[PDB]
Amino acid sequence: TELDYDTFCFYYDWYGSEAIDGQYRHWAHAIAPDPNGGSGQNPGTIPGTQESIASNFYPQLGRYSSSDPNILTKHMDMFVMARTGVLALTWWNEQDETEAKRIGLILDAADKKKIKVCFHLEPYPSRNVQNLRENIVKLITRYGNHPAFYRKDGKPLFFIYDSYLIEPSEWEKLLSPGGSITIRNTAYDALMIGLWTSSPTVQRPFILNAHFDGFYTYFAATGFTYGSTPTNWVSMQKWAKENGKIFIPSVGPGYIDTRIRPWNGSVIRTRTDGQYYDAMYRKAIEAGVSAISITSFNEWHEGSQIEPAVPYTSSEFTYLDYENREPDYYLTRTAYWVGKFRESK
Ligand SMILES: OC[C@H]1CNC[C@@H](O[C@H]2O[C@H](CO)[C@@H](O)[C@H](O)[C@H]2O)[C@@H]1O
Repeated sequence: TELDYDTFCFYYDWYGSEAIDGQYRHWAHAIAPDPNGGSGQNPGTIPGTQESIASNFYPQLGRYSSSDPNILTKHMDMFVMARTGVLALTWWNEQDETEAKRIGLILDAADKKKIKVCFHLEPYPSRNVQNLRENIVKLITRYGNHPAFYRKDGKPLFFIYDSYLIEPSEWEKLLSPGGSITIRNTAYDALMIGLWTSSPTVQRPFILNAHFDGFYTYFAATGFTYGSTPTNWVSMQKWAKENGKIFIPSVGPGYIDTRIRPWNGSVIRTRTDGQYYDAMYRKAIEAGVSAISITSFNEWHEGSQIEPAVPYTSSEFTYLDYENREPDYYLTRTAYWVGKFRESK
């Protein structure tokens, strides 16, 4: 029954409904142009109707709003079922008071089930080390005293998505102890977990020169990057341990995003009734890591979700579903692997 506080599940708060938000945000979504496609593509959009949503799967909870109190209660109950102690919240620097309100709603709901919340800092517009520092300060100031705000050994933790978009010479200003705008040894110090993507020849000096406290791999699709190739995890962990870094590999139950990225079929990983998830989670446990991240709770666009899904067919699309498993199988199977992780941690 114990929640695991070193298990981080990537959570997305960007869904809307007509009733609450005035539109089906994110269930409606632009279709992405082919990066190798022509010059003047008109890929179109997915309208977020009942029949047609921007996922290859279909949520048991329907086209829900992330601000709906009833949905938040259910999501937190699902985290309890999964034994996942930390919700890693996507964060886009929206700046509007309604972002703040929603963050406040998630924190309050989480705390009722003793779930903790940390922030997943996304590549928001014009993100750089100066406004990153500004934002880290604001988040710690605004939410640091909330009982659900995550700390590891007294420290906040931030995952930094696509951290490679900012060079190490920039990162060092923020993350070196001698950095010109350093957070080290200040009230705003935190564990900063950057994204390990490619080969060790590039990633090792990146992580060292950028002064990240750790790294994660994010991608649910095996082999999409060097970092998301689980046979690499034992050597990645040995390097991390040698260099005083926290390795948080990311595990997922599958991947498919061809509703929003029709050209991206090569990245599909079928779930094969839970077999894919089992193989991946087992690999993370075997690498002897001290923490695990799960991609994802509810990234519906990318079909990596462990949130319950239902069989559904419409005139628009035949949705995938969990096959010979119940809608809540990925939640309970996550609990199973969390228990195994705890036993040998
Ligand atoms: O949370 C990290 C990462 C996970 N995958 C999606 C990334 O966002 C991008 O893709 C989604 C659709 O899956 C779009 O809605 C976003 O606008 C796009 O930036 C996200 O950064």
